[PDB]
Amino acid sequence: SLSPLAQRVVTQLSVMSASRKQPKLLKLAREDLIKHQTIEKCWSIYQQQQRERRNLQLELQYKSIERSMNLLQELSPRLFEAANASEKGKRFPMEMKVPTDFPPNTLWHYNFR
Amino acid sequence: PKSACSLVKPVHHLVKIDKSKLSPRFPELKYDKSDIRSPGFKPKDTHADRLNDHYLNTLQSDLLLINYSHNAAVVKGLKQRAWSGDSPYHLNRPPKNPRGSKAQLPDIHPIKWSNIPGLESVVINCFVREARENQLLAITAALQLQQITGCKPHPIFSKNDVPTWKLRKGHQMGAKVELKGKEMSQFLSTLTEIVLPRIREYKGISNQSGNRFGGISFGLTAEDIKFFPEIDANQDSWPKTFGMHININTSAQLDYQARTLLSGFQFPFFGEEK
Amino acid sequence: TRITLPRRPAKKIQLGKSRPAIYHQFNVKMELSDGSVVIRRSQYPKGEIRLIQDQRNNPLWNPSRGSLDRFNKRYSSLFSTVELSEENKKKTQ
Amino acid sequence: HIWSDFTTRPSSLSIQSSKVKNYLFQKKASLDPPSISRRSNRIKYSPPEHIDEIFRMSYDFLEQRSSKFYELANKTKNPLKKDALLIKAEINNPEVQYNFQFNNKLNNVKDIIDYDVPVYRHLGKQHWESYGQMLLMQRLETLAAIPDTLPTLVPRAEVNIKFPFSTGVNKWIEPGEFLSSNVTSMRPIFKIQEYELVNVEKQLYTVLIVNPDVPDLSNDSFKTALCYGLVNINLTYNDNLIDPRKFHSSNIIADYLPPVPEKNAGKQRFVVWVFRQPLIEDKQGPNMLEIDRKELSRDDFDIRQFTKKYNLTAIGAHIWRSEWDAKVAAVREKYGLPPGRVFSRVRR
Amino acid sequence: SRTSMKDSAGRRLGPKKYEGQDVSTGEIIMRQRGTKFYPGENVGIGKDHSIFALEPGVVRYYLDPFHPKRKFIGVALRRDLKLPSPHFEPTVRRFGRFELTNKRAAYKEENSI
Amino acid sequence: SKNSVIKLLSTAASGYSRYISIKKGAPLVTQVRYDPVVKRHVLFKEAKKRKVAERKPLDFLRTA
RNA sequence: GAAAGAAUUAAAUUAAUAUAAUGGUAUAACUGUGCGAUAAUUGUAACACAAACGAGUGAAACAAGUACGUAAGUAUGGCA
RNA sequence: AUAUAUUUUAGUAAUAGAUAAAAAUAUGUACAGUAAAAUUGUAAGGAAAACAAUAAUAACUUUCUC
Ligand SMILES: [Mg+2]
Ligand SMILES: [Mg+2]
Ligand SMILES: [Mg+2]
Ligand SMILES: [Mg+2]
Ligand SMILES: [Mg+2]
Ligand SMILES: [Mg+2]
Repeated sequence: SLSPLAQRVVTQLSVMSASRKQPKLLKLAREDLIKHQTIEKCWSIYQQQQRERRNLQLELQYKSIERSMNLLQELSPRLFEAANASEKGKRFPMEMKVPTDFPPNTLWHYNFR
Repeated sequence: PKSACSLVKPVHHLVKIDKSKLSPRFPELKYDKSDIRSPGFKPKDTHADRLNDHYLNTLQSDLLLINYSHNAAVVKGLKQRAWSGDSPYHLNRPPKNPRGSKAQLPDIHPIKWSNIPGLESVVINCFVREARENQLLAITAALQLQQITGCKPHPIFSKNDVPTWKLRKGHQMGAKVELKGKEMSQFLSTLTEIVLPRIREYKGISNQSGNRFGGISFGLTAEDIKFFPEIDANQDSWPKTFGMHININTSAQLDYQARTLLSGFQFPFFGEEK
Repeated sequence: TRITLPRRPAKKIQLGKSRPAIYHQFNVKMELSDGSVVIRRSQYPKGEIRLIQDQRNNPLWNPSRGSLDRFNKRYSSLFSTVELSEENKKKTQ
Repeated sequence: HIWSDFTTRPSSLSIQSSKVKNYLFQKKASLDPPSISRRSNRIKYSPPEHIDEIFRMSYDFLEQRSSKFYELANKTKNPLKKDALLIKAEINNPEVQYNFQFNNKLNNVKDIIDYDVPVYRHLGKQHWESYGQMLLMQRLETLAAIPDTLPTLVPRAEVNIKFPFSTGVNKWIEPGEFLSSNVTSMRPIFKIQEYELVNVEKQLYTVLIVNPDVPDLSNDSFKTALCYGLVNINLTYNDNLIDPRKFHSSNIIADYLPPVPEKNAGKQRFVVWVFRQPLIEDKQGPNMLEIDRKELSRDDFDIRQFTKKYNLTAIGAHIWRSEWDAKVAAVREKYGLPPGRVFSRVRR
Repeated sequence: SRTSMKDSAGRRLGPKKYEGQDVSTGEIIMRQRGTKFYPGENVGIGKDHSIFALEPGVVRYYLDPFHPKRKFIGVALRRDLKLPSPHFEPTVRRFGRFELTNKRAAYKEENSI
Repeated sequence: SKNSVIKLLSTAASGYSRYISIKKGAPLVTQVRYDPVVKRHVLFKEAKKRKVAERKPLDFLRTA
C-alpha cells in the first residue's frame, strides 16, 4: 500500500493539516460577547492613543530638527553643510542589540576594542 | 445565452448598496474575521512583540534623524510622458512609455514623522527543484517552513514548462509563506540571533542586494536550516532539508534606507554599496 | 516515474466556516551563549533550550567585545604560544 | 464613575434586567449567564478565562473617557454638536450596547431603547444603514420607483408600512412585495422612524402613496394616481406610528383608495413617499399649510410639481406592488368603484 | 502550380436601419461582429450582437455620458425625444395594449388564468 | 466512431423520448427535461444498454 | 497631524477568450468562487436581416415546466 | 502500582479563502476581482525554473489626537 517514506510524508502532512486536530467553535453568551467587545474596543482605542503619542513625538522631533538646521544655515554655513550630508551607508552599531526578555550575566561591558 | 453584451446600468441614488448584506446566504461570512462570532476568528495581539517594541522605542527616532535632509523636495519617478500636440495624430494617442523603463516608477518622498521606514512583510520562498521527480519533497519542504515560522505555508506550483531542466507545468514544488506582524518579527529575531551566527563564513547580506524601492533579500542553504531550533531539536526527524529565499519587504522609499533599518535590527551588511 | 501521493476527494470547506490554522505552540525559553534568556513561541515540545553558538558570542555581532577534544585527551601528558614559537620556522614554504 | 450616575442621565442607558447587570459587574466569574435559560446548558457552558478583571479595566477606561467627553458636552451650546458629544460619551457604554443589540428596534419599548436619547438614535440609524436602508434603495432603483415618480431619494427616516385593518394578520411589508387585493383592501399604517436631530414640536410631515402605473389610453402610456394623501402629521422619536388614532380628517388631502389593478394592465407599483415640512422661523408652534383641494387631482397627479409647490423634501420611502387577482372586482364593488377594465393579453 | 483560390463571401454587416427611421418591434437595426454599437434605450441585443428594436419608434444613434467611449443605438418612442434621455426625468413608456370593449372578449379574458 | 447517438426514454411512462449524442465510453446520461405528455419535468434515462469507461469510485471514507 | 475605509484618476484588452483569422470584450464577453447541472427544456413564433428557389440568420411576444438570485431579473447551449 | 471487563480514541492525507491568471467540469445563474510584459533583486539558479517588489491621493466618511 505505502512505503515507510510515504508514511512519514503523510505524518508530516498531518502535522500541518487541520484534519481532526481542531476544537469546537468558541461560542459565547450575549453578556460575555458584550464584555469581549468592550475589552477589544477599549484596547483598540488605547493602541490608537499610543500611536498618536508616538507619532506626535516624532513630529515634534522633526520640527525641532528643522528649527535647528535653519538656525545652523543662518549662522555657520560650513557647520550646516557638515550636518546636512548624505548618510546613505549609515549602519547602526552591532552593540545596540534588540532588548531580550531577561538580562545577561554580565549586564554591561566597561572595556572595549 | 441571448447575448454576451456586458453593460452596467446607471443608478438614481448615491447610497452604496452592499449586495452581500441583502442576501441571507452566508451569515457567518457577514461578520468580520476580527469579530469573535466569526469562525475565522483568531487572537491577534496575544503577546507583546519585542522587535517591534524596540523599533518603536530606540530605532524609529534615530532613523528619522538619519533621513532628515534639509528642505528636501519630492523626487518624481519616471512616468508615462504625454505627447506634445504638434500634430493632429497626437489627439487620442496613448502616452509615450517612460524614459528608460517600460513600466512607471514611483515618486521618492522626503522622510518625515509619518513615512519613516519600517518592516512591512517577510516572504520565505522555497522552491525545491528535486520535487520535479518527487512530490513528497515539496510536502517536506512545506512542513519545514511551517516549523520554522509557526505560520501556514502555501504550496508553490510549476508555472512554466522547460525541457533542459526536467520541469513540467502544474506540478507542486516547494512552498512559500508571507509572514506579517508578530510572527514575522519573531522569525527575524531568530535569524539574527540563532541561525545566521551559526553559518560559518557569513559576512552578511550584500549591499548590492535588493529592489530599487525598499525590499532586501538573501537565501539560506540546506546546511543553514538545521540551525533553526525546531529543526535542530529532532535531527532524526529531519533527514532531508531544503534551502530557501527570504524576501524582506520594508516601508522604505529607497533601498539604502531599508538596509539601514535592517542593520538597526542586527543584520550585518558586507558588500560595496551602489 | 514521478513519485507522488495520489489525492483523495477534497473536503468541502463551506464559505464562512473556514477556520484559521492555530497550531499548537509552547512558550520556549532560549538562554543564549551568555545568560540572557528570551521567551519564544515554538511548535516543538521543549520548555527550555540553552544555545552554544549565538550572535552574543560571535565576533561579527560584537566586534568591540569532537576530534580536537579527543586529540587534547590523548596528548595531555605532553601539554602540546611557546610550542607554536618552537615549531614555526618561516624560511621554508 | 459617570455611567453609574442617573441624576441627569436618562434611565434607558442602564440595563433594566437586574440579573444581567449583576452578571456584567461582578468581582469573580462565579455566576452563570441569564441568557442561558436552561440549567443543564448553564452547567455545560464555560466562559473564557480571565475575562472579568480585564473587562472591569476596559469599563473604567471607557467610563473615564465618557466622563471627559461629558465635561465638554455641557459647555457646548449649539445642539447638533452637543448631541454628537453625548453620542461619543455613551456609545461605548456596555449597558447601552446590550440594550440596543438584544431588544427590538422596530417596536422599541421606551424604557429599554429610547430614541429620544441621542446615542440610541445614532445606533438605530447605524443599524438601518447596515441593511434595511440599502434594501429599500435597491427596491426603489430596480423597480424604477425613483425616476418614474420622484427624481432621487436621500434616505433619512426609516419608513415601515403595515395593513392591519383588512385581514387581521400582523406583518411589516418588505419593500417590493406582491400583496393581494384582500390584504391592501383597507388603508395601511406607517411608521416613520427619524434618526436625525429634528425639532419634534415644530416639524410636520406629509405622506403620499402614488401609483405611477395606471394606464392612460389617450396618451398610450401611463399616468400617476395619488392613492392616499396625508399632510401635517406630527411625529415623535418614540411616538411615530401614523394611525387613524393620530391624524385627523383635516389631515387627509386624499383618503385611501385601494389598489385595483386591471386584468393584463400589468404589475402596478405603489410607492409611498414621506416628506418633511418646510420649517419657518420666528413662529412658535407647528406651522401648518393649506392644500388647494380642487387643484390637485387623483386620477392624474404630478408628484414633482406638488413637491415644488409646497417646498417638500422627501426623507423616506417604501414600496409594494399589486397586480390583478380574483378579489379586485369585489374590492371595487365594496368601494363602489366601476366594474374595472380588461386589457388584451398581448402588448401589441 | 498551386493557387490560393478560396474565400468566404461577405457577411452583410452594415447598419440595417438608420437615424430618424421608423421601426417596428423585432426589426434589426444593426448587424455586427462584437459590440461596435451597444444596445441603448428600448433596444435589445442578440446572440450575434445584432441590435433589434423592442418597441415601435424612431431609431436614434447617440453617445451617453454614463458610458464614455461607447456608441449607442436606441429607439425613441416619438420623433420629439432626444434619445440620450434625461437621467432623472421619468422613463417614457408605452402601454402598448388595448382594452377589450367587446363584452364577450373581455369575459373570455377574465375567465382565462 | 468517436461520438455515438443514444435514446433517452422518459421515466414517467408516456412513451415520449429525446435523443442526444455522447462520447463512446461516457457515463450513463440521465437528464431532467420537460415531458409534454405529462406536462412536467421528469427524469430521462437511456433505454438501451452500453459499455462505459469504468472510473474508480473516489473514496471519501479514508481507506487503510 | 495620524490610522482605517470608501474609493476615484491614469494606464491597460499587448495577457485571457475550447480552436483559424478578423471584429468585440476590464461596464469585462477574461478570471475566481457559492449553488447548480437547470434553459444543451416543450407547443405557437410575429417582425426583420439576408435572399432566385431550396435553405440560412437575429428575434419581441403568448402559453407549459425548470434552475439560480434577497430582489430586479437572467437562462430556449458556448463573445461572435 | 498492577490485572480483567467495558468503552473511547489512532485509518494519522493537503483546500481553512467566496480562494482570483499553476493545473483541473468548456453549457445556467449569483457574487467578486484583474491580466501581461519589462525592470530591480534573491540558496543551488545560469538567456531560460520560483518568490518578492515597481503610477497618482486632491476631495469624502469613520476613528484617535495637537
Ligand atoms: Mg469576408
Ligand atoms: Mg468561447
Ligand atoms: Mg483579438
Ligand atoms: Mg434586404
Ligand atoms: Mg425566402
Ligand atoms: Mg460564456
